[PDB]
Amino acid sequence: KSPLHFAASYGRINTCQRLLQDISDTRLLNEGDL
Amino acid sequence: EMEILKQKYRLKDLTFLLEKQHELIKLIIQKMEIISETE
Amino acid sequence: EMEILKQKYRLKDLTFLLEKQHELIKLIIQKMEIISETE
Repeated sequence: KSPLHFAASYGRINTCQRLLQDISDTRLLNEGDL
Repeated sequence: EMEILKQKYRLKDLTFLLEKQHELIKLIIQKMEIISETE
Repeated sequence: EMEILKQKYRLKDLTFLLEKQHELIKLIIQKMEIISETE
């Protein structure tokens, strides 16, 4: 969550690929922060 | 007024350098090793 | 006009510092560990 919110906010795209290669898990993909 | 127009050009390239500088720092965070600080 | 000439010198060293700052950031990307972000 906080790994994905950090990696997407600063363009670390390979970190986002290793966080979203786990398919059929879409609760964290649209989860919002504070 | 010639002093102001010299200062405007000396500021116009300064903000051009800072924007060029800003994308470099954005690239540093984009490509950086983070293992100890991965929350 | 003395205020403008004080401000021009306070801007001339500011852009001198920023150019000195820019080569440091260029050195950071030049010498940086990149393993996770190697495309």
